[PDB]
Amino acid sequence: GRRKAKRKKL
Amino acid sequence: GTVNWSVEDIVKGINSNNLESQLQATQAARKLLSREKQPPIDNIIRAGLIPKFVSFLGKTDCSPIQFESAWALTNIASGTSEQTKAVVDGGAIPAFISLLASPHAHISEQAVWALGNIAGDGSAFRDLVIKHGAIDPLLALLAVPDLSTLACGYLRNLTWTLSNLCRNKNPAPPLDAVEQILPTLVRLLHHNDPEVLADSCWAISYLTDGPNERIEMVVKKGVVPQLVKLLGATELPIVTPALRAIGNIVTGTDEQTQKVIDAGALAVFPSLLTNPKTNIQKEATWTMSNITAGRQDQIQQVVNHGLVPFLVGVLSKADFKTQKEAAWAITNYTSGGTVEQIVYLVHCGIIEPLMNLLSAKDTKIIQVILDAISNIFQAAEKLGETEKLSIMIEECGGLDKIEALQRHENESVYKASLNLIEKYFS
Repeated sequence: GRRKAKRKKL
Repeated sequence: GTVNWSVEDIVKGINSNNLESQLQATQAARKLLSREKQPPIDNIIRAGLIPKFVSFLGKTDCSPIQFESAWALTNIASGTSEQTKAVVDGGAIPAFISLLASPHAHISEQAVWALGNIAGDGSAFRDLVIKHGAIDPLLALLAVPDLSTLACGYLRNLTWTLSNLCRNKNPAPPLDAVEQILPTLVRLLHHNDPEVLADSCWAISYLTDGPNERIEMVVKKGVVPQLVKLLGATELPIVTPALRAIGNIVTGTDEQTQKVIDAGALAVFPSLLTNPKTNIQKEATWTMSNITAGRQDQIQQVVNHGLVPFLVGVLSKADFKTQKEAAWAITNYTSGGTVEQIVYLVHCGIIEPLMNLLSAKDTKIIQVILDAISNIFQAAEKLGETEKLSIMIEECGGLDKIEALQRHENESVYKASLNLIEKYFS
């Protein structure tokens, strides 16, 4: 069986 | 001189009936929010300046204040979930989507950045931005004959925003949105910029993380060969998301795993399973575990590429999580492979590290190793070679470990150790 952001402008 | 303004001064300038004073105060708030040592985002929010910035976003006859308010709202929405929510509550999503079509490139780039932050907050804001209709202008910004004519930072920000639009699960991105974004993603997956490639691979990995229907949606575009090519790259920020996407794909149907194998992914794993980066080794071993959980011809292709010695080496000396993934790989191998393949796995020296790992405190890896040992014992019984493999286990000290596991806490562990002792050691 097989198993299973924000940027600031400076 | 809009440097080191006070929040009171910014409010006094924005509240004035002077457009130039408003622009000066907005640039001051931008420079204040662009600082690294704790920008007073909450102080700006409490002052009630977000609606003023959203209204400044619409002043088409004053593009400088548009750019300044867009930068300020971008840096505010880049913070916590509450701050991004405060940005969204001011009505900034449709304003930024309108600014997406601005004739000034920097204002459009700032709108792209802000929408990317808002969508990267989570699934709800991502679906809200999609509902507001950002995908159409975002993709129209990239409808060019050659992507090399666009600015580097512009293309990078667009790719990152598109990747954030494909990010997050529960709920997953809408099917129509994914189908709309996918061709542009495939086109970006062939650009020469390393950051664009890394973000496109991250987006593909986001899209392949879920049910097999999404994996098939990604695979039908034929990106697996390019994914393997980028897996063979030298930049780690490119290899990591490519490896994640390859694993997510091999978590699906055996046909998708075979599509991955046909692209030549197994040839890269000799270096992936010995990568100095711990996370790369762990993810490569997890991918190998899911490949060993496939058909017998796929296991034979793993064997043909000489990856069984690499799995043995990872089992012998690696990180504990990498060793757990390796144990899962060996268990899937022994449970799905033929008796000759299990014999070859034994000939490669799997019993000694399999035994040495039985001294771990993690129960799950113990059950996995016990299941693997059981499968090898069934193979030896089918070959009538139970005595020789029992002698092998006893010589390296594994018999003592199984006898000590006979008196273990977990039910499965002690029942297994007792089964194995009474069946093959009597």
